[PDB]
Amino acid sequence: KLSQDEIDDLKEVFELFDFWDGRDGAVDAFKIGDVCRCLGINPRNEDVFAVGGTHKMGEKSLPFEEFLPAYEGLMDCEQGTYADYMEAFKTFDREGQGFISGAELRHVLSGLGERLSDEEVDEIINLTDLQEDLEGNVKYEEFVKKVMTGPY
Amino acid sequence: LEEMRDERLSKIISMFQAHIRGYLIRKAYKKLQDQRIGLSVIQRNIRKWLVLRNWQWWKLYAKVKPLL
Amino acid sequence: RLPQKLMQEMKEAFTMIDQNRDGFIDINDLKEMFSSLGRTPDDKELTAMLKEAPGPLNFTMFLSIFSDKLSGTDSEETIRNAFGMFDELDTKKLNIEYIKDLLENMGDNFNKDEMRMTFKEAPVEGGKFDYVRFVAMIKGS
Ligand SMILES: [Ca+2]
Ligand SMILES: [Mg+2]
Repeated sequence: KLSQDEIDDLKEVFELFDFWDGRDGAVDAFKIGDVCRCLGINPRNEDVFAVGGTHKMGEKSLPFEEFLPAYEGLMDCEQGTYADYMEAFKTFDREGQGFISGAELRHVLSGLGERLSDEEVDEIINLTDLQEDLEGNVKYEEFVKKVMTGPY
Repeated sequence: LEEMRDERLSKIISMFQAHIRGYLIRKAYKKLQDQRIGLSVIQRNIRKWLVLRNWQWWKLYAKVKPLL
Repeated sequence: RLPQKLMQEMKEAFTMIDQNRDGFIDINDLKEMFSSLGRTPDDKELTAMLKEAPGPLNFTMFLSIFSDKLSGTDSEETIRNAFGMFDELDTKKLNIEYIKDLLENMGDNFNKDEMRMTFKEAPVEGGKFDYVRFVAMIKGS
């Protein structure tokens, strides 16, 4: 399944993360999801726990050859589509015009699902330059598109 | 039933949050690579210093250095 | 490496210390160089410096004495920018707990003795590590 191009990228990212946490040829199992995120996949935290991700730093560490199979396991995690996202935000859209209040938006991101921190929510809103109008409403479609297309 | 409806909405939200987490990490990646080089530079230069600071040849060398 | 500019620096230093234009550094060159800078070490210090070289102190012998100890060193500018990497807002300082954490727990970890000798004379005030001044220190003397 994994092309050599892909295996090379994983090595490069593994080494980055294998140094930031003390160069010793291993990556803390807590950073599993983060390594796989840099590689372009978007696993849910539940997905990463399922492949051996831990809940805290320092509990366990992985050599590359134990890491490879974790990555392959995550590699086919289910990933949301634009249609799924629009259906989801529409359950919160009061008049179906494509607006949601900035506060409802913060409610869904940090009060539901795999809750994000306020810092994380502030940052994604900052980075995507999502702004609300004078009544404090946002267009969730713009936000969904920007998050999906990524930082570049 | 209605249970499935709630559960799939929760998964969808969680996948969107996964997308966000993805974005956040990928955006920080370049700085992380840069900072790795930066810290390598810092640790190695401090270490080199700790060895040469009491070596007389170095003390000479570092006084010559500013004069070219 | 070692980088060409570092080779060029070494050759230039060798050239200045060789007041003889001899192509060699001897005890007279060394005495001459030291007196031009301040206190002149006594002949036994000078002789001992020269004995670190297993032959007459050629430029290649000079390279041989400095190359390993200088090989991975970087300019004051490079190191300063390295620190800048962790100083987003360009305050020219770092929180003391931040630089300790980076050095000790990340990359090629500093051990407790490396930590102690590093921060012994470090310019730290109000919880702020003055890295511009620290860089001057590690490159000075
Ligand atoms: Ca490691
Ligand atoms: Mg001479």
